[PDB]
Amino acid sequence: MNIIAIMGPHGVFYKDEPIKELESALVAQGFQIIWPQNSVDLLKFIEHNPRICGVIFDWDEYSLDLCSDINQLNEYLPLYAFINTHSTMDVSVQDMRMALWFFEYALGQAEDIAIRMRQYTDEYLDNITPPFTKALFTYVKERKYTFCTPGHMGGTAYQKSPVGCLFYDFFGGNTLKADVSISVTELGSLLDHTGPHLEAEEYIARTFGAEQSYIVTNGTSTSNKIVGMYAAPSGSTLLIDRNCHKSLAHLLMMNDVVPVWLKPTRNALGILGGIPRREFTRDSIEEKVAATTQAQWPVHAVITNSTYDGLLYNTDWIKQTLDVPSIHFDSAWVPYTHFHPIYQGKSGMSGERVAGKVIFETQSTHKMLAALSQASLIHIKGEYDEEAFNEAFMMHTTTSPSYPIVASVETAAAMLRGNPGKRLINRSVERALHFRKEVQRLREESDGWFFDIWQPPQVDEAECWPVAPGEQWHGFNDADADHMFLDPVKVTILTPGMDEQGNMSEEGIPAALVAKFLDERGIVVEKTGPYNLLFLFSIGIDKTKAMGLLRGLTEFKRSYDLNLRIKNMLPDLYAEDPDFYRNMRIQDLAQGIHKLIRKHDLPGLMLRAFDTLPEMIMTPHQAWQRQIKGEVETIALEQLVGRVSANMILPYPPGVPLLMPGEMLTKESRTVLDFLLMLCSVGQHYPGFETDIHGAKQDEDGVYRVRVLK
Amino acid sequence: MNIIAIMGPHGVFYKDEPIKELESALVAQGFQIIWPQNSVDLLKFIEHNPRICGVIFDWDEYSLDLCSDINQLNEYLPLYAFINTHSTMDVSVQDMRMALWFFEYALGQAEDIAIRMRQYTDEYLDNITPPFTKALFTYVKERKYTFCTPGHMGGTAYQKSPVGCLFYDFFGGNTLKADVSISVTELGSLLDHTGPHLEAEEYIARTFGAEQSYIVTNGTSTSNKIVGMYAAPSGSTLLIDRNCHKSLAHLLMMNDVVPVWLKPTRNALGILGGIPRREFTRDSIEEKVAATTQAQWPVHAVITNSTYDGLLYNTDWIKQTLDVPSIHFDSAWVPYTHFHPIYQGKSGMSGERVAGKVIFETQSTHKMLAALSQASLIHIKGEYDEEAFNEAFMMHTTTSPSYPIVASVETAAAMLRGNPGKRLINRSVERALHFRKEVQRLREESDGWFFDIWQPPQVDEAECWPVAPGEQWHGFNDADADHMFLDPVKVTILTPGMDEQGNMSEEGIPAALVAKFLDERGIVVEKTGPYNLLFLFSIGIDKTKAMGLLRGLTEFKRSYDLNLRIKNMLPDLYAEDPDFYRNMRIQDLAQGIHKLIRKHDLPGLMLRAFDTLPEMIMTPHQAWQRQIKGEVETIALEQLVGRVSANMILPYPPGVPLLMPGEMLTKESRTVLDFLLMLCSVGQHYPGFETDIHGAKQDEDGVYRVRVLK
Amino acid sequence: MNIIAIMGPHGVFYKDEPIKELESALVAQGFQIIWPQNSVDLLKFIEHNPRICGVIFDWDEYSLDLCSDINQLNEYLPLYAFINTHSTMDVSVQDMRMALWFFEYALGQAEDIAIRMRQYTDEYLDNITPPFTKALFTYVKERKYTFCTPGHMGGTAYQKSPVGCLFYDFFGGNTLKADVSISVTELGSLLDHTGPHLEAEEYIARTFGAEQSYIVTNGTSTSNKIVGMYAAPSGST
Repeated sequence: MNIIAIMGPHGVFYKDEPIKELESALVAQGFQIIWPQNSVDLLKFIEHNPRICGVIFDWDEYSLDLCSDINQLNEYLPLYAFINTHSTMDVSVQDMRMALWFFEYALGQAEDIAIRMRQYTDEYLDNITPPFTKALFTYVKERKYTFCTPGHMGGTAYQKSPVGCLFYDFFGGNTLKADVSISVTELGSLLDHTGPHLEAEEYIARTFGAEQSYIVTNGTSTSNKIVGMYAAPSGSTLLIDRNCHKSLAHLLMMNDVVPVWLKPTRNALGILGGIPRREFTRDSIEEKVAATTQAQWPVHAVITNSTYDGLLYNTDWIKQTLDVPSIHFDSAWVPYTHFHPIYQGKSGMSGERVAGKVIFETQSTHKMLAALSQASLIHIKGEYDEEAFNEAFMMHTTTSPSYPIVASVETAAAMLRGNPGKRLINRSVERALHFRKEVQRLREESDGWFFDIWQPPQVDEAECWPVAPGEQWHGFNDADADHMFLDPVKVTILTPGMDEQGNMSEEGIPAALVAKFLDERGIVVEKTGPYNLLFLFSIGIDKTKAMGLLRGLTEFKRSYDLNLRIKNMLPDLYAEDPDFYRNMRIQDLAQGIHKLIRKHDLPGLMLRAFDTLPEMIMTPHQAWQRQIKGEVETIALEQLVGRVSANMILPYPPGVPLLMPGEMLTKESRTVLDFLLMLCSVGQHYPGFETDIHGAKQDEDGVYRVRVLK
Repeated sequence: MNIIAIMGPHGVFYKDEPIKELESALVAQGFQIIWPQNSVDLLKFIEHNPRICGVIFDWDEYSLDLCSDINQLNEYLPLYAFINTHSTMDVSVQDMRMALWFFEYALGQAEDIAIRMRQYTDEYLDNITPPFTKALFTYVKERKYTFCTPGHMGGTAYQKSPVGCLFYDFFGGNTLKADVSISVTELGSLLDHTGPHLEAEEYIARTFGAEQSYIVTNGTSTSNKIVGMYAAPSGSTLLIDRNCHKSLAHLLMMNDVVPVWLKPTRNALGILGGIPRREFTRDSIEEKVAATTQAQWPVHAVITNSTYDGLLYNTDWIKQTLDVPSIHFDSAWVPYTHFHPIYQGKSGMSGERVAGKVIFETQSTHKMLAALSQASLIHIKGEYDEEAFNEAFMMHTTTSPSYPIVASVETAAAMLRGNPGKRLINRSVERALHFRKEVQRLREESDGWFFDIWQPPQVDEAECWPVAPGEQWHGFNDADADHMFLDPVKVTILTPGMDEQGNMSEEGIPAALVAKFLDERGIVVEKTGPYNLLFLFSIGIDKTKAMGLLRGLTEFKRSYDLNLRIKNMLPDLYAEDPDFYRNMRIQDLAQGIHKLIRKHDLPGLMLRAFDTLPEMIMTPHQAWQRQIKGEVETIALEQLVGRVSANMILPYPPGVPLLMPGEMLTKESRTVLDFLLMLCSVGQHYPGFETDIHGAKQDEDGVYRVRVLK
Repeated sequence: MNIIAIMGPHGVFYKDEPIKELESALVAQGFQIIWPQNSVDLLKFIEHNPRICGVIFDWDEYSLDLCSDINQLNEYLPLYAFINTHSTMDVSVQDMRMALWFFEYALGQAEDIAIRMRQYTDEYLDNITPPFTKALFTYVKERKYTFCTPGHMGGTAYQKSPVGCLFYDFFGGNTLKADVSISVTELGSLLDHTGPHLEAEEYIARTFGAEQSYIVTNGTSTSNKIVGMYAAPSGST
């Protein structure tokens, strides 16, 4: 933050000489001086360069032309207005939010003006910077306690080592110095939620419209367990989305609770649909209580809002309808809902309290917004026993917290604050839609096959496009209306291979092939299925990355139609097994893999595998008690029927739990095993296209084993 | 790493010109050239500057004088030897470990020599750098995957914000870029312990003499819970040191186990002594089993080795004697025992396996060595069910691990490796002893009162000085010999106030006064009691810091004897309450606080408070079940007798648990309450000298409340 | 291959300053910067100078006027397009064979952009350079086997002689270093037609529409005799 813009040659020494003296006084204070051509050039310079921290201009020449325009971009931006004798104040000044200092063109005034600019820059920074970070930065820069640990003291210990010196130089001083302890008493304590730490938590809770917010330094994986353990006593019944993150599976292994699963829907693609409205009604739950051994009325419920694929719930409907005292929205996917009105009545925090209920959102701040890994928030809307909740929090938090992680969580909030924050999301929304329109346009214009997007036939509107029963694009049968909506930011592309029905085509290009092509160009794919790929249009995503991906996709088709040798098109793939890939051409590779899917009837097997549930012999907790005594053994996957599984089995595809600890596959549910076996069989043919099943142990000879109770 | 040392003017153009050409070729590659005066100056330059990465010298002039001396400091240091026509190879070369390249003095050879120096520097770096860090650094520097998250991508998202740009600039690029995900597939996975991660874990386990090592990214606070939960099934009995860290108290709240406490000793000062030998004998344990409701034979035992005050156990004695299948040494204080032979048979990992037992050390790598906060190790010696142990590990680890924390844990090992690692600890030991001798010397030489160190009357030896029954310095009665030893690095200083017996003097200077004086000079105190202060002589501690503390101590006495106004000597204290401290002088402050201790008979009350245990009505787990249903209320501290406490109460002093969750103070154990009340009473008089009781809630009016069962 | 052409003064600091910072970052990497007058001057500069390995230009100002014209001369030529906020992608991009990187005008982006230009220049070179020559050049530049012959090793033996030093200097290092043996095992063998040598022969045979091609190192004078002797038994007509 050291670029000052001056706007203009005037052609008079009485004005120019004082500016020359000011240039010299500013260089003495180590400012860089920049000269925008005109008003437009300045506005773009401000818009693109946050380091622009001051503007000098003749008052009469620019004030009536600049003040409103600059206010719109940066309310706080230093203006240094030089007045004429006859300058006056128009009524336009009275109600505008401007930050103006008035200066005269005079020799020997530069020393005082330069000090005022420095002092005013600090006042601007002090206003916009958050309180804890401002204190932290001041300590790191200024402070010198001695007779103190840490013993390394700003990473001093690292510099005494040959490799240590390389390590120190790589990470830098700030990273080393930021590693502090509670010996810095003026910053208070995280664990106590005292001093500046309390100020930080209130800052966060205000920005996100929460009653109270906790900063977690071990990710939402831990945030879920803090909420979960405080909320679910042993021997209680919980309602849990079968579509749950692994951390909730681990929660079950750690807590003595009885799960009753909310049951999602699914289509032919193998994409998960929302928990239908009937799942929340008293009639459905009352019967589930009767059907669960020892079950009582649920004390706590966990709902994933939105779904991974961007299906949002009417949260007003759930809060009003669901007859459970404790409702937890795992909102790790939707931390940005408070920033666009399109999400009204579609987020956990939206609206007011629910009398006699406590409502939670847990959010993974990292890679959902911008924050360091392990940074997570718990947002509470309702009442908790403060002392008891803090005991639960301290039970899972170390006594040696990382102060940078804490600061990064607070600074993540600083990013989303103010008008620049709102203007960021408005920009990302417009770019997300723009890209969707370009895909649909290129699909219409191109000759023969092209990529398509899984969405309404027309998205000429800016909204979370509702799933309508009168539309076939989504491929769900008799969808509930006014229920599930498509988040614009969660973009799913589809590759040729399956019909509109969910029927199989003769010609197909498995998405796995495109994924390998994309890696040659250093493009990450978040999630892939048989014929789909997921991309996340974050705030970091600019027009360059969108065009790079868009052009990269047209280049894939270009090279594909050439029918290049895999050796030439995918050299990194070829290198994996030169003999296997010696004479294979790109079109044969696509046809060969599609043929395996066709022969194995993968889509049909995947549908039938998830249609009937494994039987819950005992709870995951009860089964883990046997495992604690080391009463497990490994069996081949083929010999798992009639055995009690000890681990969760999580196959990719379709990346959702298939078997839980305590469940047993029987003759009734043999299709489950047939799907898993098919994944291991199909996956053995092509180097680089290996099976991927979390919970199964692949042996050197390519046989799989699972753990079961003796 | 860019400083090259050249050693010499020769007075011949045939040698000098080629060196001039080499200087120019090296500057072109951005090396800095340094010229040590002679052999001694070079050795000091190497010793003090790890960035010295090459030495040029005439072979005949120096080889017989340098080779052994340099080998001793740096086995790997580049030598660029310039040969004469008649140079020969003495037998001294044959068995020495040297890294030599031979060059001729010739024009137009510099391009190839310079490339060889670059290539050889990389080969030197490649040899000494650990495998994962070398790959990580190469990725961070070189790599460019696109169509990837994280969305911020090297902190790009931060730069779009005004405050975000300040935040980015403060932390720097490397800190931002190092925030990665598993999308970087070539680095494998932490959670899977695969690829370079397995290589890193084997590197660590080898350096620390463990069977297997796990890297934990939530500190030893979490490492204790991973080991604890895998090790102690519900309804089992554990032996636990009453002198346990808070994380073990939290473990009890989280695990349904029945504690039987090992019972430490204590002296008049209130310093904890070791668990006597009788505590480990079958006779003592057999009776404890009979005395504990529902207890069976202990399945797992936890011992704190060493004690905080540096008492080490004969671990060979414990491993051989203790009839428990699972023994866990919380060795958070002694991670360095593998590096000095003085610790033989005094560490958990020392020696071999114990048939039919599993032995663990958990170590807080940070501030016990040098590593980032939250970095912790679990070391295992024996057999675990690998798949089951990893489930327990994954249950408490996030799905979004911090890659820098992981790298810092590995790099912490890199610091301790090789000959420089051994030469570091040898240096810290010699400095620790040197300081102890200077304190004892100044005590002998000075007129009247001076500081003393709590240790043997003579430490003219380098050893963990054994506590002998024929010595009175330690103030423990009938100490077991060949049992407890004083770690040289753990230095406790004492201030005047109490006799050798543990009797009270008329004159005294409470240590709290000295602690405030030390803060005026930016010296941290790790731990303080009524008349003691603890300092940790880490590897970061140099001779400058030792002298600063030593001089700071003599300055305190100098100013103290002047009897300066507190307003002048302790201006920051005076500012806290100008009216209270207006006319008070330093000697009156010391006398006034000592008088409160004398009147309140603090030492006597503190001894009696810990003599009789609160009664365990129910386990901390059973009591927490009632708290989960919100069946707690707050009572004044004064009204706690006959109530079931809900929280642990941890008073400072003496910083050890006084009451546990589930325990009840009765008329039998009223002294416990009297001590706590005395702490609140004595603590109310002096601003800056407030009561400090974790577990008690101080109200605005200075009344305290605790939580109890209804 | 080190001449970069930049096309234009814009009259705005927000665009010009970032280009100044880029000029400095590029000079640090030892690039020469050249400034063609206009589109025609650029096209002639490209046409006449194969060492032109990159072009910087404002996207909106030139893309619709340049992309087809440049594609016609050099499919592979680096373009460094600087975008405006409102820049869009016309259908003309979809089927054209372009090699585009999109950059923003921003301070402190030059280090990464300059590295991308270096990395992209290598990717361009790697695409157009033949496989064996690319490996050979990399060996000659990078490699250092010891306990090896030839004994002269990069013509070292020549430099020990008065006339030898004149001979070495006349022919140069590359000519001397290129004199290798089969000790460089990663290049395979000519006689065996193995490894990169087989790759080279297939490259040739493809370009000349042959079933199989052999590389002869004693001219067609010998090529005629190889074919002739294999083809004509004694006592035949």
